[PDB]
Amino acid sequence: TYKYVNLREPSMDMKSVTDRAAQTLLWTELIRGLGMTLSYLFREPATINYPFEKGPLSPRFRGEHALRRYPSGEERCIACKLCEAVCPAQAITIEAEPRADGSRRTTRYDIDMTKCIYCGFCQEACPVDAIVEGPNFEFSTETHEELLYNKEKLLNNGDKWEAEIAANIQADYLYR
Amino acid sequence: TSVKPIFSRDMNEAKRRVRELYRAWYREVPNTVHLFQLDISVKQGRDKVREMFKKNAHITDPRVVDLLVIKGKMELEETIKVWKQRTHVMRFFHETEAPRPKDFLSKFYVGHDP
Amino acid sequence: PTVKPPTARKFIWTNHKFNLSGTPQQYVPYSTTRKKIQEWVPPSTPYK
Amino acid sequence: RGEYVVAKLDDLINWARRSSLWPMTFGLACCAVEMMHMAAPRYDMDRFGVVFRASPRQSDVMIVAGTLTNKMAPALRKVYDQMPEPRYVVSMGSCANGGGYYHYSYSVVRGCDRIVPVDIYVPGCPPTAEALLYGILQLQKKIKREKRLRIWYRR
Amino acid sequence: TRPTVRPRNDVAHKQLSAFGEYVAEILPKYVQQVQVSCFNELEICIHPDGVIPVLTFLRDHSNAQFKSLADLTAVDIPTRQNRFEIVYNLLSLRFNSRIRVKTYTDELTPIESSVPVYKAANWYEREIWDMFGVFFANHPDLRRILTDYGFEGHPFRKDFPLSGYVELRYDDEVKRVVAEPVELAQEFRKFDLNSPWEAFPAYRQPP
Amino acid sequence: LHHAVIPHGKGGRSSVSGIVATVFGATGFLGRYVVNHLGRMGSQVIVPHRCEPYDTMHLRPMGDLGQIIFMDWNGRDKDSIRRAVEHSSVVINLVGREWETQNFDFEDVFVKIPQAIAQVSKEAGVEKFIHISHLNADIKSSSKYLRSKAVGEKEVRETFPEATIIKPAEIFGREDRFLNYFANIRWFGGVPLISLGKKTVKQPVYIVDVTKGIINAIKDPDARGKTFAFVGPSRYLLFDLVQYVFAVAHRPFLPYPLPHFAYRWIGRLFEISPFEPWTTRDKVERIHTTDKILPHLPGLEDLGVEATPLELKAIEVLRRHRTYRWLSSEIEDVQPAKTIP
Amino acid sequence: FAYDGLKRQRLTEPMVRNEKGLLTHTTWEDALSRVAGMLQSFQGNDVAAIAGGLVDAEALIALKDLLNRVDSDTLCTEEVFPTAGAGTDLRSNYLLNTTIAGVEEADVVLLVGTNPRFEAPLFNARIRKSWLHNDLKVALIGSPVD
Amino acid sequence: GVRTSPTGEKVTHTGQVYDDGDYRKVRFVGRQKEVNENFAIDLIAEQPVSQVGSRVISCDGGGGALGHPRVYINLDKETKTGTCGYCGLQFRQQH
Ligand SMILES: CCCCCCCCCCCCCCCCCC(=O)OC[C@H](COP(=O)(O)OCCN)OC(=O)CCCCCCCCCCCCCCCCC
Ligand SMILES: NC(=O)C1=CN([C@@H]2O[C@H](COP(=O)(O)OP(=O)(O)OC[C@H]3O[C@@H](n4cnc5c(N)ncnc54)[C@H](OP(=O)(O)O)[C@@H]3O)[C@@H](O)[C@H]2O)C=CC1
Ligand code: SF4
Ligand code: SF4
Ligand code: SF4
Ligand SMILES: [Zn+2]
Repeated sequence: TYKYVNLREPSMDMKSVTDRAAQTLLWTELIRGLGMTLSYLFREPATINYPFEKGPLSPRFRGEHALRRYPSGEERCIACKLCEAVCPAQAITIEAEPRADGSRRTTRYDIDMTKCIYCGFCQEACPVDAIVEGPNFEFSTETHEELLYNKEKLLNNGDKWEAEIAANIQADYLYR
Repeated sequence: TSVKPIFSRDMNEAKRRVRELYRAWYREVPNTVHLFQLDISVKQGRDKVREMFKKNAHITDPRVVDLLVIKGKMELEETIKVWKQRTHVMRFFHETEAPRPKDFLSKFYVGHDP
Repeated sequence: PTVKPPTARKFIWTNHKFNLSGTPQQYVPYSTTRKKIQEWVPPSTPYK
Repeated sequence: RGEYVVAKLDDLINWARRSSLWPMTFGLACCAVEMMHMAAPRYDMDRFGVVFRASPRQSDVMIVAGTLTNKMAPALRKVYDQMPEPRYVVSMGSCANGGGYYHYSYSVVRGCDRIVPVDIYVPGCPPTAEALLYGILQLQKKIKREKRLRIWYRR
Repeated sequence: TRPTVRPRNDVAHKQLSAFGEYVAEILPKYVQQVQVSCFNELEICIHPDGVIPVLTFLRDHSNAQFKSLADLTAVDIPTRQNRFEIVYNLLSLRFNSRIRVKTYTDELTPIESSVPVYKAANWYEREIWDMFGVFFANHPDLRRILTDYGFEGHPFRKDFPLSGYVELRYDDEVKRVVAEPVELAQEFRKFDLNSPWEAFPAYRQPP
Repeated sequence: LHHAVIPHGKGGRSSVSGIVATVFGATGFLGRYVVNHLGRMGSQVIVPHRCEPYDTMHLRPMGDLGQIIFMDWNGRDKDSIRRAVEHSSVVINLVGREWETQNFDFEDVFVKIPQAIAQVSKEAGVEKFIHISHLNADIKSSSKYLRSKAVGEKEVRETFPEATIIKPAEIFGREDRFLNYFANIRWFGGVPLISLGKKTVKQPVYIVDVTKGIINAIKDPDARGKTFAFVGPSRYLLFDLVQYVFAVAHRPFLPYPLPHFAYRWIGRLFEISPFEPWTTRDKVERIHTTDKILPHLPGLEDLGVEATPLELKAIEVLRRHRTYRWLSSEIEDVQPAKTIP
Repeated sequence: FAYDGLKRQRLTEPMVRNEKGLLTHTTWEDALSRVAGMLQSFQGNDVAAIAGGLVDAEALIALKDLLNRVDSDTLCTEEVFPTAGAGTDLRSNYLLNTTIAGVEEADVVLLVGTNPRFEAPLFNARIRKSWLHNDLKVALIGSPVD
Repeated sequence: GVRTSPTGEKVTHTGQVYDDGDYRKVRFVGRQKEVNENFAIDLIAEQPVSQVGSRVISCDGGGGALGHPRVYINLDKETKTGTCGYCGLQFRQQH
């Protein structure tokens, strides 16, 4: 089915022809348009008072990256390199070797935050919930180099944001 | 060895097209130096034009020559209509590039590239 | 968090920190791996 | 005391400059949509004194909002150069920050800081409108820290 | 009745097969191959000499009426002596059908411009010339459309490197943007992903 | 060589040149060209700056990520100097003013500061030290600028005996205070010259030539403990040179003699400016000082640099001084000035 | 498994003896100049060379030509071969003429003064393959190694 | 634990630290070197060994689907503990 958006024949009776004459000379349809912007003047605006008020987000939000630990404090990351393989932007760089004990752990874990597209494939790919995108979106920097995160920066992010991150995973993991 | 031609049936027709393009470029250099306000001289512009024609002087395939002339004409139309900017016109001169050595010993010291 | 407090971990920061960009305590990137090739060290005595 | 006077005069000019930032009407790709959302009613950048103006002659900030190609690079440099001073650049999003997801492309400039100096780098693909607004406020605090007249005084 | 498997439509397959040979019967001078895919798309493989006759017939014939050129593009297959495959995707509103017409060429052989048949082809052919280097004869205005001015090479060729040969930066000494040989602070990491076990026996090639 | 400073790559932006240079006075006319050239090939550059960070923004695009490092410093504090040089292999000193201020004078910037940088650099084990003096440095010179250059040049030589000292003539370039200085005299109508500028000979040198000479001195092992004189290829009478400047800028040229005492009196008048003086008495003396001939010293050719003639680059500097009517004039319209064999 | 020896004890810079008889890093230009200066002052028997076990043919021929241009013929290897009789005149005198794959066609193998297990492990595996699948007879003159 | 190199630079949990004469440490002058102080190798070693009464035990890291893939560990050797290859928790057989 279709409909016509603009296929009208206007009435030619005297009343309709005078109603259009008054509209042309008295600008009635232009005054009607003033009424609508007047009605907005007296509405409450939609502005929020940033940074005192914040735009609503959900637990799924994809923000700054972090590397997480188990409750014991051991790193979750096992240097499987699945996040590095799936990264659409090739933003992750990883090196690994046996730790001083026998553990399989990374020696390099970099994210070029200026290559990253914040797509979240890395946290989907991770089998142990080690790499996540956190809820933080207020980390703009004065230099480019400050956005090339090494493993120390990402572990600090996890230690900094774990309290919020764990609660967000708790809200969403049954959808995953 | 029977193939579909582009513009020239043989190398003598192709060289006629090459000479014509050289004239158009030769006439244009004085205008290009003026419009784009280049700090090179007209001789430098014409020397560069000559240099670009001589790097291809060994072609013997009229279809290859036809394409180089085709590309050379698009290159010229970009310049005349000022679709190019000063940066594009000056890319032919590689001003910021340091001279790479050509002798063996100089290559040997810097690195491994042949 | 008053009604639903977060889960306490030993490794979680006790003191939150704001954005430190542009300050002496900003983040500076570096390579976290060790040297990969060891260079030979010549003997410290003469013998030639 | 000259020290006290120049200190106060920096506050005056710094306050004027950060309170009346006029970004160039300049956007390149996806990230320009989030910039439009920062002008929209919810965030209303204009309420901070941040007003878009089209002419580079009447602009204080270039927000590089999107991918910079090699074909567009001379044009971006041209309009930056035509800004009167003082002028600032905000790099918005992964593309402008360091090439992003077209980083290895033959036609893409790997970061707009190869072409212009950059004051603030806003991460994201795209940064949320609020993330950009955070970046603008970070630029305001940077301007608030400028010591032009104090440095002039001690020259 | 198989929730995960895409259903077949054998009616559309039958109809497209009949039309495919109908085109082969009318244009035998040019048509080299006709095939219909398992998801019901009809492809006509023609000699490049027949681009104008074949496209004109499909547009104008009363049983064709492919009045719309949806897409025109090229594929580069270096292992073929005619490495470039030119692909025309046409749509017929009258019969609610689509058809694909394909031909071939190399780096030195020109293909006739189809702007006389479809004015939509003007920019599609400039893009093919720009990204592949295929020359279209009698084009009203053939020049680069996507690459930077003065750009050298045809990036969509398989042997053109992903990051190209030159990169740009602003140089303060000359006060302009300059082009210089490309160096990457991090080289793109080539991945070898293909599994060494065959996945689809139906497409196995004779040894 | 420590493994981190072995050269790698092809001498481009992302390469590793192996040079860790601390450049003092990088935010000036010469500094921006030195930093640019060092950055082009992938050098690590430390830029200690006194100015406000907005004024270093033009340096940031000159290096790959992490290659340009900025520090704060004060010429009178040696802790700040030592922090900026203790990781470097070469220290370059480009510090200088063309005028004195209430806080720093010619002795301070041309003797005390260079000596302190050389002194701290030596204590920190810096191996290469490049110091920019002046061709016309002389203790018998009228100008305190040139007298201070002679003292500082001597001082640096004892403090850092392996220093490479470079003595340029006036440097012409886009941001120079030489060709631009002459062109901006048009705002006063005629061009005053002491004795009409007929008793002065200049040998100006191109900025890029000087920059390449400094870069080549870093790499060349012969440059240690040497003194170079960087001069242009041709010598000109000051009258012809100023006349040439106005010919290239297409501005009316109305020279007229002005005696030294009267023109020294104009210099002090302009010295009242609390900002950057348009001209000073010292500048008036330096402009009219004939450029010395020092055959015993090595020059640009000893560093593999071909001095660029003034005639090939004046339009690069002077085009912006033309009115709209004459903006498009090409490099071939103006006849070269008379030289001196 | 020996590739990790490529990561350690590596020569990465030219080195010459300083003024106290100790090796110190220098540039290629200085290092080659000293050698070239000494090369130009000697001839004939005064110049010799020894090629080790991991040298490539390109280096071997380049070094032979260089010493030849000062009329030196003393190009030696560390590994001895008897030069009596034909010596190295005939390739067949110093080659594995049957080829490695030829072991699989042999019916009797005589090993003389060789522990092929450790001297050529993949050659010993070919012998065992024949010993196993072809009933090959192997005899040894030498130490009764395993 | 976070040692400090004789220069004073902190050593990371990967053992990284610029040596003396490495120019690259200039990048930390007037700034700081980012080092995570919670070394995972130390923290995991503070977990007590768990006594179990069977030859084989399973570990999923705790928290169900929030942990790691479930693996089964053999505890037959009495000269050592059984370690989880994912999370490093240790198990021993109770006699
Ligand atoms: C007894 C004897 C007495 C004799 C005298 C009796 C005569 C009385 C009646 C005479 C007619 C009165 C109106 C005359 C005013 C002009 C009217 C007019 O011309 O408007 C029509 C004009 C044309 O537009 P259009 O319809 O596209 O074209 C018509 C066909 N070509 O369209 C327009 O002009 C539209 C203008 C567009 C811009 C409008 C933006 C502002 C709109 C809000 C303004 C509100 C007015 C407030 C006035 C403030 C007063 C201080
Ligand atoms: N014609 C020429 O240009 C010639 C120049 N030279 C010498 O070359 C060197 C550079 O020339 P040029 O680049 O023109 O000099 P500029 O005046 O252009 O730049 C001077 C540099 O020195 C710094 N500087 C000046 N005074 C001080 C100070 N008191 N404390 C700290 N830093 C200071 C400035 O930093 P800020 O911007 O922070 O003040 C600036 O970076 C100078 O030594 C000059 O004498 C020699 C011969 C001719
Ligand atoms: S969010 Fe996407 S682009 Fe960013 S690191 Fe993860 S996988 Fe890579
Ligand atoms: S972060 Fe996760 S996916 Fe990436 S290497 Fe570590 S365990 Fe594997
Ligand atoms: S950074 Fe992301 S959102 Fe912004 S232009 Fe690039 S791809 Fe689009
Ligand atoms: Zn576990």
